[PDB]
Amino acid sequence: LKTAVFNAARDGKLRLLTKLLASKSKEEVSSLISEKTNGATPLLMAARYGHLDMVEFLLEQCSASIEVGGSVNFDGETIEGAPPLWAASAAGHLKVVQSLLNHGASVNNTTLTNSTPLRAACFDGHLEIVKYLVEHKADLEVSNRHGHTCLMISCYKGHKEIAQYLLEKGADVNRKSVKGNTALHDCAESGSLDIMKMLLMYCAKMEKDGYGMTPLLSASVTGHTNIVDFLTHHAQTSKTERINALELLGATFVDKKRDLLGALKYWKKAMNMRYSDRTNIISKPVPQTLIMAYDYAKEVNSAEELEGLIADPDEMRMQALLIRERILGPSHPDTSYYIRYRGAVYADSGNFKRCINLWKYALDMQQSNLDLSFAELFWDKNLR
Repeated sequence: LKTAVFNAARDGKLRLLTKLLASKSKEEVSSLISEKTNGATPLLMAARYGHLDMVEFLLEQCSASIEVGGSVNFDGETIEGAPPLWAASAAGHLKVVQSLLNHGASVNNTTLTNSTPLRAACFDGHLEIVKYLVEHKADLEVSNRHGHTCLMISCYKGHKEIAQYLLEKGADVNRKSVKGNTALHDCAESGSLDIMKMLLMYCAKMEKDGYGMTPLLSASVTGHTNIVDFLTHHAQTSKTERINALELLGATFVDKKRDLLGALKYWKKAMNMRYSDRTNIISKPVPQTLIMAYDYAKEVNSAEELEGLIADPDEMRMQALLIRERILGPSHPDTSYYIRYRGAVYADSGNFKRCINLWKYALDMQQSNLDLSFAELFWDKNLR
């Protein structure tokens, strides 16, 4: 019967439920209401699926599970510890949110990952819920267990109106997550140029994160040329930051975009800057040794060495690997990742020796730089 009660509440079948409940006691209803059916409770399941009248009914009986967190499903994932207010917020149910709050639900109660209802509404961009939680004293600066903020997830998701509202309400634009991520990096990674300019209206400062990435280098890693174009013309980036960002973006064009002509265009820009001031030429750093996995290649160091690259796609592919290891280094996950992808392409074309040398090298890199495997192929930020 406790299972019939939950399934009735979960699906908003309020007629059925009131029959099963009218024949019973008042003290025994509060018990069947608070039953952990499949990790959830009736109120939580009803709030998660928007059945406004059901939850208004469940609370008229026993308003005593209103803060109990449980299990809800979103996008085929399972969220642990989510109170009802959080689930109504995550799923966009404005009036269930308004109701739960009128019944005294705690606007700050979180999931097990310390996600607030406000963060949940920011994730899928429910602007009107965001405004209501904030007008009802949501704390803008409570972040999840990784230190990722409502502002950061708004920037990462591309929600311009939400990010703007949060900033008008005094959200701190310069917060840093545990890994050193600022909202400016979320903008760089999502290609959200409008939001990035909005953050710079508040003097958001460009910083390195834990990978040593500025937001400019984040946009080069992820391939968003609108951010790279904007930030390489911004006075807060130095000449050499710009050169490296353009060379890295070229490498991204080779390995991620499979666009060799795009790659060459950014490598020429960068090579121009390297030689623009003849009194202070900025030539390529020199690595410790040549590398067998990279076919012993060497980065081009002159405009002339560049023009004789397009007809040699295989030279460009080694240029990209060298560029990425120089600028990102062995600890960034993309370095070993694109070494393995490069080996995979050589394998598919029958060059198994080249493949194996690349894969041996990427494995050595991972193991000698310790605190996306082949099996798994066969991240934090997307947490609600």
